Amino acid sequence: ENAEWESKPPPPGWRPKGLLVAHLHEHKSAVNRIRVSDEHSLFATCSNDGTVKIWNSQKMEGKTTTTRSILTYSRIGGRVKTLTFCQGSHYLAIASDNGAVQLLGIEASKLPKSPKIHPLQSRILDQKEDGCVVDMHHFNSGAQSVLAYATVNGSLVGWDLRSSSNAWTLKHDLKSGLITSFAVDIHQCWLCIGTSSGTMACWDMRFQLPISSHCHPSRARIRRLSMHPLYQSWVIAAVQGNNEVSMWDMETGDRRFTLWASSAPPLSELQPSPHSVHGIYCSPADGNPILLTAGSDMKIRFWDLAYPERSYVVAGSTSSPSVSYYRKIIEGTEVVQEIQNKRGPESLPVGHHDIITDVATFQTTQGFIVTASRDGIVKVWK
Amino acid sequence: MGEAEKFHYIYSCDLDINVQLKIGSLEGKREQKSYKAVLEDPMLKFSGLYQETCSDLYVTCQVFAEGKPLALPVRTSYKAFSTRWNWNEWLKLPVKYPDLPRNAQVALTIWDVYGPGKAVPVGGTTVSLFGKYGMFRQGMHDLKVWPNVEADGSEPTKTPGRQMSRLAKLTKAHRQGHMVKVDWLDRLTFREIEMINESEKRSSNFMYLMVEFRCVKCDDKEYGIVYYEKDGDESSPILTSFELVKVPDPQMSMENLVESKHHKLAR
Amino acid sequence: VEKNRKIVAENLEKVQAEAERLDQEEAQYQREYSEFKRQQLELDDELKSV
Amino acid sequence: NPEYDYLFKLLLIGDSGVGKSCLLLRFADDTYTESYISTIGVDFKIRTIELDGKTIKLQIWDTAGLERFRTITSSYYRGAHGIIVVYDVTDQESFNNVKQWLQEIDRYASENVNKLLVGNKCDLTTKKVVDYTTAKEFADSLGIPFLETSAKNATNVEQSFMTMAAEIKKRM
Amino acid sequence: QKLYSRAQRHQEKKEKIQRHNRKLGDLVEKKTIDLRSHYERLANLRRSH
Ligand SMILES: Nc1nc2c(ncn2[C@@H]2O[C@H](COP(=O)(O)OP(=O)(O)OP(=O)(O)O)[C@@H](O)[C@H]2O)c(=O)[nH]1
Ligand SMILES: [Mg+2]
Repeated sequence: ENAEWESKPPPPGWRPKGLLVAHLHEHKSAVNRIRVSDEHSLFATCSNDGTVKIWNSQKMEGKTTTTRSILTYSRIGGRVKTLTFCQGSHYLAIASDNGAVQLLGIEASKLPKSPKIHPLQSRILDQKEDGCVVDMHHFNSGAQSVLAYATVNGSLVGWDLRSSSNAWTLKHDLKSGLITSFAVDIHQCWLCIGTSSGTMACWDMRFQLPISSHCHPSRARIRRLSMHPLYQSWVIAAVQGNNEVSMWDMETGDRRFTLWASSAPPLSELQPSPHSVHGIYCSPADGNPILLTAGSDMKIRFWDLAYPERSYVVAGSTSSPSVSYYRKIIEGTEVVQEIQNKRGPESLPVGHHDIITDVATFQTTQGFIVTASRDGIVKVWK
Repeated sequence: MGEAEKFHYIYSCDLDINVQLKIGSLEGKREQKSYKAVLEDPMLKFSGLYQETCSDLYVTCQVFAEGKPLALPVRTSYKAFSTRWNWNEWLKLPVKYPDLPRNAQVALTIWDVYGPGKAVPVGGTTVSLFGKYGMFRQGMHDLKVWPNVEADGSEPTKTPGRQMSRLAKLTKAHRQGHMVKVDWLDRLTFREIEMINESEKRSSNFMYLMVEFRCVKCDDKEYGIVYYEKDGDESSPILTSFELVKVPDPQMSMENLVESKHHKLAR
Repeated sequence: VEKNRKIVAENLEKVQAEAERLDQEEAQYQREYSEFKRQQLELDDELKSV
Repeated sequence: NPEYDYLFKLLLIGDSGVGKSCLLLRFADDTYTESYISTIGVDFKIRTIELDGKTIKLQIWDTAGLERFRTITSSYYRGAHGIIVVYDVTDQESFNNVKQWLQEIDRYASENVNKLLVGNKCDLTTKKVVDYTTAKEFADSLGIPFLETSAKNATNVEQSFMTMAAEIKKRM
Repeated sequence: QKLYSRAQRHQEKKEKIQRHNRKLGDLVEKKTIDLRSHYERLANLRRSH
C-alpha cells in the first residue's frame, strides 16, 4: 500500500528543456549503466574500460568549477557491465564481464579529507558454471538487503549483503533467451526477466516459482525492463528496433501502450529501424506519467503518456527536422507514433554523437538528466 | 483494523492437562494391488488392500521421548470408510504437557487388516511435539507417511513427518493471511502450485496424515505452549569466592542416606 | 509375458535415458550459445559505435 | 460507476471433490471436465450479470477443500458478501462437514454474510445418499437458501449464483 | 529422433554464431583501425586549422 516509486520524484510539471550542464568524458570506452544514489547525492557510471566512476550530483548544480568524478575504481578488472547503489550512499555493487561481483563502500567525505572506495564482500562467478552478471538490482526486504543479479547462465541470484548467503536463486529457462534485463516489483512481489529473444518471464518472489512467459511478437531483444509506476501487473519493455517502448500487462500478456519512433508503420514486424531505446526513465509525477527514452539514434525523448501530442525531443539540434506525435489505435493497443514533419557559426551541437546507453535523473535543487554514450561521454542535462 | 501483536504463552510444565491430537484425513493412494505378491501369499487377498478401495484403517498415536515410549498407544475409534479416510477424531493422549520432555514425539501408525488377528502397518509418521525453539506445535499439520512401516519413535526418528513441502507451507501461510495478498498474482501462482502438486501425485505414491493440535484459549487470547521446567528461572546463585572454602562438597550438610537405610533395616 | 515385459521396460528405460542425455546436451548448448549471443550482442553495438 | 453497479465477492467452500471448481467453471466459462486438479490456495473468476435492472460484477472465489492445504485461520472469508457451502449429494461426509464449514463462516466471514447450501452432483441419482428433504430441513433450520446443482449437466448452477447475487443485493 | 535433429541444428547454430562473431570481431577491429585513421586526419586537420 505504501511503496514509493522514487525516493525523490521530479518537480511538478517537470519538462526537461535540455540544457547541457556537464560534458564529462572520463571513460575510455562505452559506459554501460548510470545509477543514482537513492538519496540522489551521488550517481555512478560503469564502463567497458573497466572502471566505476562516482560523481557528486550536488556539484553539477550551478557551481561547475571542476566537474570531476569524485571517485574512480578500477580494481575489479574486465568490463564493468552493471552497477547499483544499495539504498544508502555507503554501498555500491558492481559487476564485471570477467565474473566478479563487488560491493564497494563509498565514504562520505568532508572536503578537508579526501573520499575513498573500500571493497567489501566480493563474489567471483565461474564462467562455465554461472557466467558473468548481466543485470543487478538492489532492494531492501526490510530484514534483508538483497542484491539480486542475473547471470549469463540463467541464474537470477538473490544475494543478501548483511549475510554472505543467497536469499534465493531463480533458474531462468535459457530456452527462452539470454537475460538482457530484468525488473523487480516495487512491492517486492514479482519480477520480470527480459531475454534476448523478446521473452519477458515473470516470477512470483513470495513463492519463488515462474508464473508467466509472454514473448514479443517479433521476438525482438528486450533492452530494458522497468515496472510500471501505476499498474502493478504491467512492465515497460524497451525493444530492439523502431525505438519501441511497449507496455505489457503481465496478467494477460497484452500490449497496452507502445512508443513508436520509427520509419516503419506502427507495430509492424516487417522492417525494423536499427534504432532502439537503451535506457528508459518513467515517473508517475503528478499522476500524469512521463517516460524519458534515449538510445541508438542519440535522441533523448520525452513522452507525455497522458498528453502524447506534447511529447518532444530533449537532446538533438533544432536544425534536425521537427517531429510530431500521434496517438493511434493499431491492434487495439494505443500507440504514440512519432512522425517526421516533411553567433559565429552554428552553435555546437550539445547532443550525443554515439549511442546513448543509459538515462538517469537526479534531484538536487532542480531536476537533472544524466545520459551516457558508447564513447564514454556522460552528459548532465538541466 | 486489527487486534494487537501481543504474544501469549504458557509454560508446558504449568499446563497440567492431557495432550490431544486430532487425526484428520489420510490423503494419498496406497501401494496399488501387486497381484504378483498375492500368488506368493494367498492370505494377502484377504487384506484391506485387496478388499476395499478404502479399508477401515485406524491410527495409533504414541508419544516417545529419548527413544522410549512415555505411555501406551491410543487408537482411533472405528470409523467405516468408503471413498476417503477421514477419522476427524480428537485423541486424548495419555501424556500431559508437564510430562513431555523437549524431545517428545508422536509416532502415528496407520494400520490395516491382514487376515484374522493381524494388523499390517500401512505407514508410519513421527513429528516432534515441540518446534525448533520449543513451542508446542499448533494447528493443522500434514505429515509425510512412510509406507509399510510403523512410525519410529527412536531419537532421531527414521520416519519424520516434517518442492511441495516448501509450497504447502507458503500456501498455509497465505491462507492464514501471513503472506501478503495479491489477487492478480495469487490467481496465476496457485495454478502453478496445483500443476506441481498433480505432478507430485503422479510421480510419487506419497501419503499425508493431516493432524491437528488443540489451541489454548482464554478470554479470546491464543496461548502458545512453550517448553519449560519448573524452577527454570532459578539462575543458580553461583559465586567465585574461595577464600576459606577451597574445596566445595555437594553432600556437605546432607542426611547420610546409607546410614538411614541401615537404620531402617537394623532398627 | 513377464520376460518380454522386462525387455520393453528396459527398452523404454534405455531410450528415455538417452532423452535425458540430449536434455543435458541442450542445457550445455543453451549455456554456451547464450554466451555467444551475449558476445554477439556486444559486438553488434560495438560495430554500431564504430 | 458506468462499468457496474455492485461488486459482490462470492466464496465457494466445501470438502474436496464436491465440485466447487466445476461449479465455478460451469458458471464463468460454461464448461465441464472430469479431470480433477485439486484446488490449492485460491482462485477466482469474474462474471457480470443482469439482475433487477442492475449490473452486478460477481467475483466468485474457489478455494482448497483438501485439509492438506487448509488451516485454522482463514483470510479468504474476509470481504466476501456471500458464501456457497458446497457438498456432494453422493457423499454423506461432505454434508456432515457443512456444519464445520458454517462454523468457519461464522467465525471468519462477515457477521451478515450471505449463505447458500449447494448439493452438487445431483445428476448422480443412483449414488445419491443425501436426500433433498434431509438437506432442505437442515438449511431451513439455519435459514440459508438451498439448491441442488450439477456442474456436469449445468443443472441449476446459474440460479444458485443468481440467488446469491439477488440475496446480497437485497442486503445492500 | 526430433531431439537428434534438434542437436544437429543446434550444433550448426553454435558453429554459425561462432563464425559470425569472428566476422563481427574482424569487422569491428578493421573499422577501429579505420576510425583511428579518421581521428588522426581530423586531428591533423584541426591542428592545421
Ligand atoms: N457427476 C458429477 N461429477 C462432478 C460434478 N462436479 C464435479 N464432479 C466431479 O468431481 C470432481 C471434483 O470436482 P472439483 O470441482 O475439482 O471439486 P473441488 O470442490 O474443486 O475439489 P477441490 O478443488 O480439491 O476443493 C471433478 O473432477 C468431476 O469429475 C457434477 O456436478 N456431477
Ligand atoms: Mg476447486
